Amino acid sequence: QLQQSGPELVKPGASVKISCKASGYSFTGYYMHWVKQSHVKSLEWIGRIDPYDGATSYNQNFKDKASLTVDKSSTTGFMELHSLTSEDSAVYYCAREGHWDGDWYFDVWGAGTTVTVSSASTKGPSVFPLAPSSKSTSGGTAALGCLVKDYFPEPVTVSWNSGALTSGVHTFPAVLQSSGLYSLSSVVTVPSSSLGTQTYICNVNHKPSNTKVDKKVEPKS
Amino acid sequence: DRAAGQPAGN
Amino acid sequence: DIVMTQTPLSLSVTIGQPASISCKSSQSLLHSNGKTYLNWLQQRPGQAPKILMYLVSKLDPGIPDRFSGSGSETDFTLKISRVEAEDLGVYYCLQGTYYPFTFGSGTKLEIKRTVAAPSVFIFPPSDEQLKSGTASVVCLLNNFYPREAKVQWKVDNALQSGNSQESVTEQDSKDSTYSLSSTLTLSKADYEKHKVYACEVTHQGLSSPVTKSFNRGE
Repeated sequence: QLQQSGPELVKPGASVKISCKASGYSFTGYYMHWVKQSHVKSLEWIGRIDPYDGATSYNQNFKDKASLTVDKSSTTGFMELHSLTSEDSAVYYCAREGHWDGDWYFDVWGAGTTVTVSSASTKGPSVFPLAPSSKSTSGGTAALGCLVKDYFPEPVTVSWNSGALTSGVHTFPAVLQSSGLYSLSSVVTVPSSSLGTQTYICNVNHKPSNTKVDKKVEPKS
Repeated sequence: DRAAGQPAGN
Repeated sequence: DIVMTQTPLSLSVTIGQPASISCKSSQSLLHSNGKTYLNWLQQRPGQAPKILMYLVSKLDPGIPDRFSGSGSETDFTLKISRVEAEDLGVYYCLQGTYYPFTFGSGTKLEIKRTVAAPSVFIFPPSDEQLKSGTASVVCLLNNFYPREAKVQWKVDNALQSGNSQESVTEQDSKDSTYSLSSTLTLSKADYEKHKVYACEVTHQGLSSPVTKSFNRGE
């Protein structure tokens, strides 16, 4: 019910504007809140906005750092972050303060927007196949995958067969290489007897570099 | 018709 | 700002066993209207937070009844009567009485299950990457428990150090297992100096270490 904008790479001192599109409910009847997650053990409330009249309330820590607006015609909320520092690299959520049983709470959340503050240039990944073979068979099952190497910044999106293959997929958390670039793998287990008839394509989308790659993983001899 | 919420919003 | 303290930091619970998490506020969360604005949230890995309970004790309609909440005005507890696989993640308390909203430290819940041995796979470097001058060799450990595992790379039966990186998945939300990958990275020149590439896997679920090897060029 809430769709947020894509990941952002921002140079230090610049600004960024991220959006939160609402659908399927009365936009002006519910507060839209924003939350900052710096890491897995930190959640901070940034502020809220009343889309009816655009009234805003902010956490004192984010005044002069953030500004909330809405466009009623498109039922979208916006948050602009100003003059970013490295401490502004985080994942940003929007949430609706919904209503149930006469009480109010955050009942719908956006998927989150990753903002990375860095002066480094973006780099798209190169995608290499992890081809199945006798070296990757176990108990009648075969393992195959994609190696997504040397990209900046995070994140990269990996799907299989345009999202039709989800069972048995493991997309590993990226690692930081000594070059400062990232790499990850995505793997899936399938029947070994299926390698002649089935098609396995990993879809790699790295939005900071506008990099979209499809690699068909075929068996090695 | 208007939005309400938990008081910590201010 | 209200300070919200959570205990424990991390928790490991077997499927079907009870779980308990506590939250403490630096001031009373009872508001003038008589409502205690204390919320519990769950955040599964790679997903947004999700409100489980509001007003100390009230469940969101889509939350199973094995979750429950109790508390006073400053001390609160979230209880899971019988933990299931989907209950992994980090739990936060959020106070909504005093401006601004403040979240707790967060409590990590790991799901305990029976030992599961890894299926071990190795992937030689692709021809496409070899033309680019680098060789990445990947060793895959699939669907294992517990999380501790040791993966050693051997090149011509010589133990390797300083040229590999590993990454573990989050705990699986259905079977509570983990997966691990170890990536050995070499230049095309150094890769061509040797013939046999192997990863040796030691894990609690394996009675002896498992070796997956290949010869360069097959």
